[PDB]
Order: sequence, then C-alpha cells, then structure tokens
Amino acid sequence: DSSRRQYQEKYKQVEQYMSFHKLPPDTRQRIHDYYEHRYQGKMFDEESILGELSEPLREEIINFNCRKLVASMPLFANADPNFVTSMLTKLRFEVFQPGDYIIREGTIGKKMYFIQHGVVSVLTKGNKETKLADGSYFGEICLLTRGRRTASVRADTYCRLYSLSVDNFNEVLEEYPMMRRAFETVALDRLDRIGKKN
Amino acid sequence: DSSRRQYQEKYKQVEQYMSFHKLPPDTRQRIHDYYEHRYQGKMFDEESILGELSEPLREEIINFNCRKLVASMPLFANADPNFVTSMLTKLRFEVFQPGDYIIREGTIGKKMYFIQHGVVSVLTKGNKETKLADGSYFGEICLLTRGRRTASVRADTYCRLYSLSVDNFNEVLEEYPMMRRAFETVALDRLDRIGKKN
Amino acid sequence: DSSRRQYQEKYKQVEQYMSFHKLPPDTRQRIHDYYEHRYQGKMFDEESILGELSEPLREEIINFNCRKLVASMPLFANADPNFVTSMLTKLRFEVFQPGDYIIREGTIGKKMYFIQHGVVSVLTKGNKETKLADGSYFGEICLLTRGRRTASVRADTYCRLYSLSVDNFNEVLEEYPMMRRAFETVALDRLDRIGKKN
Amino acid sequence: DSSRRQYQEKYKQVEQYMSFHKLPPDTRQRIHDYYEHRYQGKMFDEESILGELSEPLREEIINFNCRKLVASMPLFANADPNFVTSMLTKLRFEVFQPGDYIIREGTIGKKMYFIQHGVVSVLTKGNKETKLADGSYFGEICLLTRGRRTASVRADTYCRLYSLSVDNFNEVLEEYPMMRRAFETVALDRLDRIGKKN
Ligand SMILES: Nc1ncnc2c1ncn2[C@@H]1O[C@@H]2COP(=O)(O)O[C@H]2[C@H]1O
Ligand SMILES: Nc1ncnc2c1ncn2[C@@H]1O[C@@H]2COP(=O)(O)O[C@H]2[C@H]1O
Ligand SMILES: Nc1ncnc2c1ncn2[C@@H]1O[C@@H]2COP(=O)(O)O[C@H]2[C@H]1O
Ligand SMILES: Nc1ncnc2c1ncn2[C@@H]1O[C@@H]2COP(=O)(O)O[C@H]2[C@H]1O
Repeated sequence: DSSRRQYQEKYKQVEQYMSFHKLPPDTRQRIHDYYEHRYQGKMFDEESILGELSEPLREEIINFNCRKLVASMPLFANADPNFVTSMLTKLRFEVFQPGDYIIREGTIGKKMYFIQHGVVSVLTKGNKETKLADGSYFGEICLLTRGRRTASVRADTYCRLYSLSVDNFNEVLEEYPMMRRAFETVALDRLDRIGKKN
Repeated sequence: DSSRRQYQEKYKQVEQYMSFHKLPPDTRQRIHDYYEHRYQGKMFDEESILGELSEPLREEIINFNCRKLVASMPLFANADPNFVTSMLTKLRFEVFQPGDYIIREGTIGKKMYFIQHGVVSVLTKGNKETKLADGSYFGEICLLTRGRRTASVRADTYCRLYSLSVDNFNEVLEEYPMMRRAFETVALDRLDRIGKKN
Repeated sequence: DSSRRQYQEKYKQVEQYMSFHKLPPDTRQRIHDYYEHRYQGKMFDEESILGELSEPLREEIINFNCRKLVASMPLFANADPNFVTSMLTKLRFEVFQPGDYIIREGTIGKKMYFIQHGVVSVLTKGNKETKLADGSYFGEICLLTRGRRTASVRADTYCRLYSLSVDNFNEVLEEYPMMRRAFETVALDRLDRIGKKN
Repeated sequence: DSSRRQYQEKYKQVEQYMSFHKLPPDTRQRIHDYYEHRYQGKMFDEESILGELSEPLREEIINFNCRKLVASMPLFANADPNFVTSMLTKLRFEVFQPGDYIIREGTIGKKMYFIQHGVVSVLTKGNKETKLADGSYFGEICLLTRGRRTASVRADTYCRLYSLSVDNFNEVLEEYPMMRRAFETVALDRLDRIGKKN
C-alpha cells in the first residue's frame, strides 16, 4: 500500500507537470494511459531494491520475470542458462502505446528488441512487410552490420518489450561466441526478403 | 500544489545557503530573481518524471515544448521531423539574466545555443557586431572548426536558451549528414563579417 | 532507531515488490533471509555517510572494518599499510547465500574475491578441487591472464566476501608493482594443480 | 533552520553507523569533530542547489567563496578572471584534521591542492622540508611529470583545502596555455631544493 501511494503521488506530480507545460489533450490522455498500463497502480524503485540484493538474487528474479519470453524463444529456451542469464541481466523494459514508432527506417540503430507481449508491424517505404509478436525479436540487423535501419517498426497495440544495446549485445557474444550465428541466420533471412546487401 | 510547495521549500533551502556563505547583496538579489524567472513558483523533477515515460512520449513532449522555436527556424521548420526530434532530445534548457556572458571570446567552445526568447549582443574586442534574438542560433563556429571562440556573446535581457554540446551536435550530423551544410553556410557567413580564417 | 525503521520500511517495500511480480516461494524465502543476514535489522546509506567524510576518515573506517581479514592474510598483514589501504578502499562487500555460484567455469572473469567469512567449494567439471574459507582469495587467475574462468566457485554457507574489479586490481599494482608477484605465485600454483597453461 | 535539522538528522544517522560497525574511540571522536568543523551545524545539498542555478550564478558564487584565496595567490590575483573562474569551478573542497596525511611520498599523484586555511608540513624520508600555509599550493609536481610523489604532506592543524585533479588541471591549461609556466617555475624550484630530476 505504500507503493500504491507512491504511484498516486507521482501521478499528481505528473498532472502538475502537464498543467504547467500546458501539454495538449492527446498527450495528456496518452500519458494517463501509459502510467496505468506500465505501472498498474503501483510504483517501486526497482533498481534501488534490486541494488540491495545479491547478484544471484537479481538473476533468479530476472529469470522469473522473463520466464515466458525465454520459453517462447528457441534462442533462449534451447540455450545454456548461463547465457540466457547473461543476456537477461542486460535487457531494459520498455512499453510502447499503439501507433508508436519503435524504429524508424534509415536511422542509425544502436538497439535491439525482444517482444514479451504485443504486435508489431515491420514497414519499408510505408509498405507492410510482416508482423511480429510475442516471442519475436527485431533490430538485430544494425547490431551486426553497424549501419542504417532497413525498416520501420511500429507498435500496433500496447507492447511490452525488452531492449538490448549494441555494446551489451557484443559483450555477451564475446563471452558466448557460439550464439552469434543464430542471430546471423535470422538477419540474413530478413535481409533476403527485403532485398539488401547495402 | 505540491510542486508550488517544492519550489517554496527549495527556496528556503537556498535562502539558508545564502546566509551561511554570507553571499553578497547583488548575488542574493540575482538568485532570488533567477528562481522566479526560471521556475515560476513551481518545481518538478523533470528528468525523473520524463524518466518514467516512454521514448515517444518524451518526444511528443519536447516537440511540444520547443514548438515555437522549431517554427521560428528554417533549419527546423523545413527539416525532416525525425532530425528535429533527434536534435531536440539533446538540447538543454538554460536561462541567463541580463548582462550575463554566455560565451567569452577566445575560450574553447564545446557548446552551441538556440534562442527561444531573449536578445543577445555579439561582441568582439568590446565592439558590437550584431544582436541575435528569438529564432537565432550561435556558437556553431567552434562546433565545426573545433578551435577558439571568435566573439563574446552577452545576454541583454532575460534569455531562454537551449544548448547543444559538440558531441551531441556530431552524433546527430552523423545520423543526418545532409544537415551539416546549413550550419556551415551560417558559420562561413559569420566568419566573413568578422574577418577570420584563423 | 531511524536506521532500524529504514530497514523496516525498505523491507515492506520489498514485500510489495515481491507480491506485485508474483515472486515464487523459494525466492521470497531467500530474499527475506538475505535481508536479515546482510543488513541485520538496520540500513544506512553507507556511501552517502562515507561521502561526507574526509579521505583519511574513510580509510580509518575501512581499515577497521577489514581489520581481521587483513590480519588473516599474509598478503595484507605483511604489507605496507599504504598498499593495503589502497586495495581496501577499492573492495566491494558482497554476501552470498549457501549454494550460490560466485564464479562459473569458462566465463570471462572481471572480478576477484577475498573471503571475510564463509566456506567455498572450488569445482571443475562438477568435481571438487578444494575448499576455501576465511583469509583466502579466489578469481585472481583471470585478472592476470585476462581470459576464461578455470573453475566454478560455489558458496557452501553464507559468505561475506569483498570483490575487486580487474581495473582496480591493475591500478593498485601499477602503484605497487612489488605486490604483483604474490598473486602470481598463488595463481601459478593453482594453475599447476588443475593442469592449465591454456 | 531546516539545514540545522538536516545536519542533526544526518549526525544521528552517523552515530548509528558508528555503533553498528562498533567503530573505535579515536575514530568516533574524530568523526564527531570532523562534522562540527566542516559543516558547522548546518548541511545543504550544495550541488543540488548549485545545480538549479545558471552557470554565471555558480561562478559569482565560487568567485565569492574563494575570494580571499584568490587574493592570497599571485597566480590568481594577477591573472585573467576568466582563467581564475575556469580553475575555480573545478576545485573540490576538502577538510583535513591535524596529523592527517594528504599526500604520501612515492604514491602516484593525480591531484593537487591549494590551501585556503591551515598549516602543512612537507616531509621526505621522515624529515621536515618546509611548511606551507594559507595561499600556498602543493602536489603540482606530479601533475606535470606524471610520476611519483616526491614528498609527504601532512596536515599540522585543521586544513581547508581545495583539490584539483590532473585531468582538470590539463583541461584548463589547454585553454590557458600561458598559465602553465607559473606552475613549472614553482615545481622546478621545489625539485631543486629536494634534489630530483628522477
Ligand atoms: N522481412 C522481415 N521480416 C521480419 N522482420 C524484419 C524484416 N525486415 C526487417 N526486419 C526487422 O526490422 C528491423 C529494422 O531494424 P534493423 O534493420 O536493425 O533490423 C530489422 C529486422 O529486425
Ligand atoms: N557577425 C556575426 N553575426 C552573428 N553572429 C556571429 C557573428 N560573429 C560571430 N557570431 C556568433 O558568435 C559566436 C561566438 O562563438 P563561436 O565562435 O563558436 O561562434 C560564433 C557565432 O555563432
Ligand atoms: N586448485 C585450486 N585451489 C584453490 N583455488 C583454485 C584452484 N583452481 C582454481 N582456483 C580458484 O578458482 C578460481 C576460478 O576463477 P579464476 O580462474 O579467475 O581463478 C581461480 C582460482 O582463484
Ligand atoms: N622543498 C619544497 N618546498 C615546498 N613544497 C615542496 C617541496 N618539495 C616538495 N614540495 C611539495 O610537496 C609535494 C608532494 O607531491 P608532488 O611531488 O606531486 O609535489 C610536491 C610539492 O608540491
């Protein structure tokens, strides 16, 4: 109940932020609904709490939190738990509201994404390529080629995603060189379909 | 009303800071008036609040906050919204009181500035060169030559400025190489008028 | 008594974290018992408190806190107090619960550990090699070879350990080049027993 | 009066820190007296307060706080105010209690010190070389040679010092190359007296 109060006080603080900056009506609605979807009536200082815990405890916890995502994904469910735990500890939780652009085509990608829950459209030049949903990942291509985004990725629904930076991706694959190929197969496949060796 | 209280408590904390360090009369006045002009009776932990929001929400917000500045400036109003949003997300809000030196001639510039509101004198050797106001930028020269300031820039009034570091400037122009020329035209023009290829 | 309250409030915050993420029964028990063993009914913002103190005061304090560990260890008890204080100021306190994996074989080691109190099994390929306890260190090998872990190290009991990063290890040994050999003797000895020049 | 309360609450927090870690009698006394000498019954979040202020306001403030030190020192009192303000903004306040070792001979120096108030003994091999007091600086030698401390420096009294890191020292002297010589004259002089070109 102090974490429900936390959320309430922090929301009243947001309300005032929005009044002061005279934020427009679509963005106040969006912010209101973002708070409810992500935090759900409670707030915690996750990284403070987790900060006070031991390494193995942070890793039981994150292994539990991403339990279903792990199982969704042959890359994880079939891998050495030490590697999954390595990658998992580097993921950042992000929520996106419907219609949001996650990745914009032709930008410099420094980030990759795994879908816990949601549907995503992959788009090039305003044209639908496929959709991706729970147990898919995207944005891997730029982590490997180290160049420009080959497609746009828009949230079609609310989306619970975990992001993984380019530096964190390489640190893990240095430690687990055998895992690199699996990403490469997927990114070659996708590069075939959209017709690129740029 | 908790953000008005925040400002009040933080101001009483400032008052005590000033008594303890026996701060002189011109600087207590200045500080008093700085608080009122920048914060306006309210305080928020902007970056905490924004921190809790999604990327796209931070970008609606900053696009809204710099809405008029964008429109003031052909560099922005005529550009690809993705680039404007890129640059915008890297800007830092600074306020300067009349008579303040923003840039001192012959220093190493690591920073550039866009004027939301205010008037600025550009000066060399104690001599007025021009004034700049709402919808101008300055300090771009050192971001490009990577050397010494070619003029002083003083605030003639209260000034709402957004600063952009040299590293952030280059990160964006790497992503948007086509935007570099527009800065270069302006900085060549200005280098002509004050007679430098140093 | 405000530090006992601190612990209590932060524990109620943890309880709620655990309910919200529907944490499983073995991990709630573990977390409960971790809090009691590490913090003992009190919490302090150590690094805030220490932050307000002078350097020499931080160093009396840490020299006192690791007083018995120093005396346990010929590397410290026989060394120049300036070097011990150098190393000591770089140590991080970690607690591990029984059965926890401190180091996993074949990972990239960036960290070394000194035992204040506890027993540890050193393991290769699921086979017991030795145990280490109060006044031992481990993980030094990867700090010197800059490669892969040559054994697993599991906590057999509760364990009060101090960790020392690879960068911090080298910064100190640059300042105290004469101390390098002592680690090298130990790591050569251990590399002999498990049969590696990898 | 909320800053006097701040100090009181933070001191009760310290008291508990000391009881819990069963800190010894000389170090509790020292800590008690350190708090009283440095903070004087009040505490402020200086860098939070200063953080909310503009650059020019931070620089009036620090120019005022180090007003007498500036005037004490030909290096400052005779220099371009822009350079003094550059250096000043990079200084960190440190207090040392009598008998404290500020610099230990033969360590790697990354830091230099200016005396606001106090007396210091400079020592080599346990032998007094000179004393330094208000308006002196020391530790400059290692900032220039980038090697080992040529003497020990002990606080003989309470000492209000401002420290300046090696990186900050070079950043300023890059911007103000003309100021380098003045340090060099002093460090050559001192290297003569203690007989070093090491
Ligand atoms: N044909 C496709 N099918 C599924 N996903 C794709 C396809 N084309 C591109 N992507 C994803 O869209 C992402 C856009 O960012 P990247 O180019 O870094 O990596 C891309 C892939 O992860
Ligand atoms: N003649 C001018 N007209 C307008 N602005 C100028 C002129 N000369 C210099 N400036 C600006 O003053 C700034 C001082 O810092 P910079 O040299 O980095 O870049 C300079 C320009 O942005
Ligand atoms: N035979 C052994 N006896 C004691 N400790 C060992 C032995 N073999 C390995 N270790 C320790 O186990 C550690 C595993 O990590 P490192 O390879 O970095 O360094 C290793 C040593 O510190
Ligand atoms: N003879 C001396 N007189 C005054 N100060 C000295 C003398 N010798 C050394 N020092 C100072 O003592 C400092 C010890 O650290 P450094 O060698 O970096 O720089 C040294 C000088 O700042």
